[PDB]
Amino acid sequence: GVGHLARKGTGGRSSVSGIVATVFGATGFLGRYLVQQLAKMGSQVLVPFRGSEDSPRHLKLMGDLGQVVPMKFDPRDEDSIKAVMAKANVVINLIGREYETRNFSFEDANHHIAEKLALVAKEHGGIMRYIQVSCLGASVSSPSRMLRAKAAAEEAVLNALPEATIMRPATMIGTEDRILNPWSMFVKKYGFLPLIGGGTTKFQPVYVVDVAAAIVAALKDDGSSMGKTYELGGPDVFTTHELAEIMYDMIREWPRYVKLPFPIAKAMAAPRDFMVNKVPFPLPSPQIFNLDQINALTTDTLVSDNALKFQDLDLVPHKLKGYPVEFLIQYR
Amino acid sequence: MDNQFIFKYSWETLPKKWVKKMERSEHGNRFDTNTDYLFQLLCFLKLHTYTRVQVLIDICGVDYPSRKRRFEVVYNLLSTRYNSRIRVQTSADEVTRISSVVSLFPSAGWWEREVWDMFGVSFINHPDLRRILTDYGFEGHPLRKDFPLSGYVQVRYDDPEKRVVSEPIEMTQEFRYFDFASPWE
Amino acid sequence: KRGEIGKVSGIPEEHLSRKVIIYSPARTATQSGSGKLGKWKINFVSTLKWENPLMGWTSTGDPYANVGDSALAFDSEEAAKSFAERHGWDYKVKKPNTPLLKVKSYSDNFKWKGNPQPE
Amino acid sequence: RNPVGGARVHFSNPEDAIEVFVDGYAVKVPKGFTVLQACEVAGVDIPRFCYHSRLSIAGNCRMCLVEVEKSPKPVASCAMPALPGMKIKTDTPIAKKAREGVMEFLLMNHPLDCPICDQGGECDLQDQSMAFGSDRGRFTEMKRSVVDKNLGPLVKTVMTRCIQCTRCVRFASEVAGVQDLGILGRGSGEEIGTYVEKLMTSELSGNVIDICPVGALTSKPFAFKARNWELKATETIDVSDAVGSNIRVDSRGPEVMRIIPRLNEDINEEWISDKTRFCYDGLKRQRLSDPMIRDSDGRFKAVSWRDALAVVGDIIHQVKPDEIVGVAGQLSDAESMMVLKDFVNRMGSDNVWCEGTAAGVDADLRYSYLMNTSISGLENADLFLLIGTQPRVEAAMVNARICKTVRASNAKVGYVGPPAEFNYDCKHLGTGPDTLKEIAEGRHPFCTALKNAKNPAIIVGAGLFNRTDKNAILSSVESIAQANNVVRPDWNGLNFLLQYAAQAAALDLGLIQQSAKALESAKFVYLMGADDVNVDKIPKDAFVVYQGHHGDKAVYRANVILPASAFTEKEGTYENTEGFTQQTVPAVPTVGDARDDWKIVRALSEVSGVKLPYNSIEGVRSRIKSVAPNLVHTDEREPAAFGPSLKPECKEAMSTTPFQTVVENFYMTNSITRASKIMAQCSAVLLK
Amino acid sequence: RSKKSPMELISEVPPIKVDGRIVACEGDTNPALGHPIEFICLDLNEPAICKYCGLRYVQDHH
Amino acid sequence: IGVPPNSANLTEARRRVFDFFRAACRSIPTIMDIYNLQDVVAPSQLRYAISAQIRNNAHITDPKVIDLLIFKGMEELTDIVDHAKQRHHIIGQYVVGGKTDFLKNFYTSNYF
Ligand SMILES: NC(=O)C1=CN([C@@H]2O[C@H](COP(=O)(O)OP(=O)(O)OC[C@H]3O[C@@H](n4cnc5c(N)ncnc54)[C@H](OP(=O)(O)O)[C@@H]3O)[C@@H](O)[C@H]2O)C=CC1
Ligand SMILES: CCCCCCCCCCCC(=O)SCCNC(=O)CCNC(=O)[C@H](O)C(C)(C)COP(=O)(O)O
Ligand code: SF4
Ligand code: SF4
Ligand code: FES
Ligand SMILES: [Zn+2]
Repeated sequence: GVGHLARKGTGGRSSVSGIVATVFGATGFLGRYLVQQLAKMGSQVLVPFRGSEDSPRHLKLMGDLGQVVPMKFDPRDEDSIKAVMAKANVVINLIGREYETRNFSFEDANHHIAEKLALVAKEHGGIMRYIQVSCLGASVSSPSRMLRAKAAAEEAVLNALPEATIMRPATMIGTEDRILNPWSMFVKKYGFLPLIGGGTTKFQPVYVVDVAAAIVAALKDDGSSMGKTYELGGPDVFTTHELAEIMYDMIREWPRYVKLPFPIAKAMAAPRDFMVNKVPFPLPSPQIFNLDQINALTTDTLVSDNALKFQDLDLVPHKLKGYPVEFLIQYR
Repeated sequence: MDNQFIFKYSWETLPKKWVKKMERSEHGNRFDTNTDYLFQLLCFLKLHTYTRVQVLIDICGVDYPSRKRRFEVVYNLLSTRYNSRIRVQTSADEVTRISSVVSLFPSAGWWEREVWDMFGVSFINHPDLRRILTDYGFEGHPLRKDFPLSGYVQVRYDDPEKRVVSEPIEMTQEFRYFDFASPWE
Repeated sequence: KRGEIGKVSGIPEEHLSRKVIIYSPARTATQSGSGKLGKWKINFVSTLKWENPLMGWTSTGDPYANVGDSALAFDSEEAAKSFAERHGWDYKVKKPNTPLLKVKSYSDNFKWKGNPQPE
Repeated sequence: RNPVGGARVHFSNPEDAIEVFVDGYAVKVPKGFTVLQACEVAGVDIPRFCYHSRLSIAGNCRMCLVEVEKSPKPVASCAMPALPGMKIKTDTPIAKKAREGVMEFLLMNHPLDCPICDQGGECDLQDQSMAFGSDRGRFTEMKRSVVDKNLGPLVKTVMTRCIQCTRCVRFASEVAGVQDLGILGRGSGEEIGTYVEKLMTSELSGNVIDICPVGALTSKPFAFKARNWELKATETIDVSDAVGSNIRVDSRGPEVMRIIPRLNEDINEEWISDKTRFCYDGLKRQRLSDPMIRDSDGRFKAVSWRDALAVVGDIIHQVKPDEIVGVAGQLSDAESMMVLKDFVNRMGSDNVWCEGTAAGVDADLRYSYLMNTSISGLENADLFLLIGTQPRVEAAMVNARICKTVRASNAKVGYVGPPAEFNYDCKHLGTGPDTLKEIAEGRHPFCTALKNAKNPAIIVGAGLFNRTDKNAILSSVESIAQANNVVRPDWNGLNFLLQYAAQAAALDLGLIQQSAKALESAKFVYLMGADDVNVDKIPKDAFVVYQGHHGDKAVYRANVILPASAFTEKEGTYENTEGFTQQTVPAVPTVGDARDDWKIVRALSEVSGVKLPYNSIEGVRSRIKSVAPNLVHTDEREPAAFGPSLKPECKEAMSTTPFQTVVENFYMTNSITRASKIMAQCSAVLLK
Repeated sequence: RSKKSPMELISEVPPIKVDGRIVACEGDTNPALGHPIEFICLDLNEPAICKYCGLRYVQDHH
Repeated sequence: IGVPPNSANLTEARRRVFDFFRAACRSIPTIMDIYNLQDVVAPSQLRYAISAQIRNNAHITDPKVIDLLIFKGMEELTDIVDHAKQRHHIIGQYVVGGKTDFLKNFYTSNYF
């Protein structure tokens, strides 16, 4: 699958790599880093967005001039997706949602959109590399509804395009993550950090920059990545307790844990589940008490011992104890 | 008072071992002296009754890469009492420390700091000799002839790093040098 | 090479190990004037340029892209050699090619061919 | 003070040296110099329009008028001989008033088209008008005009800007040797032209663009492309032929705009050929830029460097050591040839050679493949014997200097070879080997002139080396050289003229073919830019690797394509026909993912499990120093050491087949010109 | 008529008839608002083109 | 205070080098507080960094060049003592840190 890169510079901002990528859902957490690392090599990035035109505003700084071109699109409409995908030798999918909106359910936002993006790339032959980003715990048997949709999108993408790599990272940590920041916000607002499982479940936090660099390396491979499913995980197997301890270490506050068994937190997150319908379609999104996340935090999520990892791409993840979590000094 | 009078007076009154080059013209009466006699000459020219030069207009450096003593330091002086201007020049290379005149002229401090920033010439007994114009942590002296016009580093905002960062320079359109020199000059 | 001035100058270490050519540019073939001669220049061999894929402009990432042509000029070979020696640049010197004044006279246009030889 | 432009005055004797006062300064000049030359020695540069140091004197423009004490009227310094005790004055009011008079006359019928003139920022007329001219024009009447005429696909002609200096006519009559241009008419209506509709067919015809001081004669391919101030000038050399002319490559960014000559009194002498001048067009067409390997169906897919090197290194280990053949190209530099020779030698093979003269030539003594008489030394010869060579198409500058010697010293030229066209008078002695036997035995009328010549010059061609009777011919030539004295301690006359830029370096480095039937019994052929070889000889089972910068017939048969950089993109050493080593300077960046030849060969060595001690360009030159130590001592005039006496006696028999022509199309010789667009319209209308 | 390039537009203007052997082209009715004066020799059969304007001039009678 | 007069021998240059090194070492506690370097770097790794810079600049034998180097180092130290430079700058300069080199460079680009 060689032919998707042609270096025409010094590998700087004004250099020219022969990559023209369309990054769907780049206005979120991972997109802000993936687009930045794509633009640094001189790759033109098309950023399709929906809604307000201020959402992709921060991505214009990453390219030199015209390297980043935001374009409006509608997931429901199909000709818009084809229009925003025409000039693209690479397509990267980052579209996904962890809570449920009445406009877009768990299956719609995680599976159907991925199906449409894979199909449109199929008819529009010419995308040399296609990347779809699921979640590490993606499995059909997973109690969480989001993970099952991501898994189904995995088989859908692999069936619609056997050359599509599926990078499958774990919980991300960064300046704008949705795990460490809500914890600090809750601590500064209520004084205690609730534990939906008593700080027992084990998971593998990964730095978002490491995941973006992994996607970049998968793009700039020797052709081994094609039709593979990497499992991007951090170096240390933390837990909900030890990560909260690091967060208290950074935020500089005396620890105060309120243990909460799974049933009580499940019933406390239940009200939003059956109140998605109301006079307004929008409703305040969950912060730490997402029912889907609580169900996902019942089975330990670790990188498979017999699956591809960071070291199979010649990358070493950052140790999530110093620089990765230095953003927490803003609450200090 | 005049270039014809100042030249003849300074020829006689000044010690001969100080000045080694005296041009008298309409562009300006210049005195070229060794760097170890600059302070002595400028103190004499600030206190003598008939050469009351009490204003230091500016201190500039000139870069001559073809000379052994690369840098030329020029002291433009003004005498308000006699309505005359005197220019005093010295020469120094990149690793010689010339004497500072802040003791005589308090205004010499910022000009000497600018000369050190722009050319790399250090001044002995200067109360504080630090860069005054270039950015903090600037490496290199821009006003040298061997320093590239656009420099070596460039500044941009790094969103993942959440700060303004410095990167090696990479121009989208390079500076086009046009050679207009004529062979019949 | 005693590149001490290069170390106390501010040039980054990467650009202090460049290989330069000290040469005297020659007279252009389209003009007969000899005014732009006798000056020596340092050629940094800066060729890494490409094309901007937005407007076709010439982009570069080399600071010494035009210094030796715009500002850095010397009056003799010794001055340029000393400059390169103090800045720690590996240099090679190209001696200029100079014309040789031969004897030319207007009467040579009109020269006897010789007695008609029936050879 | 120093002479203008660092001009070197050669005093034959101290006795014959008159004294003149250019501006009150004592100046010593030989008897024979003119007032202009004496002023040039004294640092004063006189204005000139019609005077050229390589052309005959013709005092037309009257711009170099100076004041002489014992003269009632100003004298033309270009033509006035210098006399002892003469006091010249250049900066007097008389000389000035003369100069602003002449400039006013010259700028009277000149068209007001500086902005559209291609000589805009490089015109002698306006540069001298600013300096030595006046400020205001007194002319208001109607100007004259002339129609423009077609002189071919190379010279664009706008004759309204002609100042009638007749430098083009003098060049065509004296240097080019093709009298087709002249001054037609009388008075202000006189015009430069061919009268009849004909095109400039001389190989040195493009040099009229430079000698023209105005924009009357300009390059047609380089029309309106750019101005001179936009161009970066790189002083590089030629690789088109084995002369190695000094050129000056002008570029605007990553592409080359034009090539103009550069002064070298010993090689080209201010002139370059039409193949040199307009070869820059092919450097941007059909350029290989990506590694490519054939597919099962038979198409080239673009592949990365790592995989192509892996494929070639995997296939190189499956062939027998004597099955490996490496062929260098004509544009190859010495470092890449040394790297290729080392690589092939370590693999167990000894079949390394160059495109052209590589049939088994003995490069054992270095006088047998070099111009043992320097090119500039050909000006002292009295008789040229061109044995089976056509310098007009092979080495155009050597032909130019031969024409100079013939028209100035009245030398005699005897030619033995196939019928051809010469720009100087030549006697057709014969057309084959039998003529050499006739010359050797004697009684031939040309032998009388040969033995009655003080400095004879025999010039054998490189084409005499692919024949089966090569040793017999080289022995007959040496017998002629010995019997009729041409090789003496005070004068060496035996010369061999090469055609390719890489032949001299290849012969110095020992790149000589061992087996004649080596490319028929091969299995891995590494064509290092060698597309001038007939690929049909290569067996169909051979794995052919083509490492070059341009696509030709060798590409259609190669299995792996490794892109390379051109001569304007790398530092390489090339050796002349006379043994003079010069270096090219990079001017433009390499296009695409192409690498230097020596880098590609060394990387292939590393991938093929063969270690090469050197890893940089300086490491290669140290290795060369142990093989041909004169290829690293660049810009040195080292003469030959031994003579033809060392060669063993070789009693072969000369064949009867007449000599052949090696160059059929002068504009289609190397791969760069073969890919150029200018050389097509030049080989379609200029060749007959 | 933006589809017509300036080349096609200047290729449609009929050549100007001039009685003499030479014509001076200034480019506009007001000399100061045109291009530098250009003297064109009408001694051929094809129309003679101004190198500034692109206007073509042809000899009228002879 | 004032810039010291230019040295006359190598012994004075060595004395100035040692004085500057001692001043920089005494400046270490201030940097660990002005910038949050407490849980970042050991108080000796930086000291080793200054020692390494002094040691790889230790082939100079010209007293004037040594004095200029000391002056530039003192200027850098004074700038770092103030809040002039950004935090990551010192962490980007002051932290201590397989087939063939030629073949990797060849795979990278033609311009070595
Ligand atoms: N901890 C984490 O963040 C983890 C993330 N992942 C996966 O990584 C991917 C991206 O990471 P992240 O950046 O955190 O995801 P974000 O939710 O932070 O960003 C979501 C992106 O998807 C777009 N999007 C969401 N729903 C829709 C929709 N219905 N139609 C169109 N666009 C939509 C958003 O656009 P808008 O903002 O305009 O809606 C936004 O650009 C997601 O798929 C996520 O599941 C995997 C494991 C853990
Ligand atoms: C955060 C702090 C900011 C500032 C940090 C410092 C930044 C600048 C670092 C200093 C830069 C320099 O090169 S300034 C110091 C450079 N000067 C020298 O190296 C003198 C030559 N060296 C020698 O003479 C000997 O090797 C010697 C090493 C003395 C010992 O060995 P001995 O005695 O056996 O002889
Ligand atoms: S030849 Fe010279 S003076 Fe005449 S138009 Fe051209 S640039 Fe102007
Ligand atoms: S065409 Fe050029 S070289 Fe020839 S006579 Fe006219 S001005 Fe002179
Ligand atoms: S140069 Fe002498 S008259 Fe023209
Ligand atoms: Zn007009």
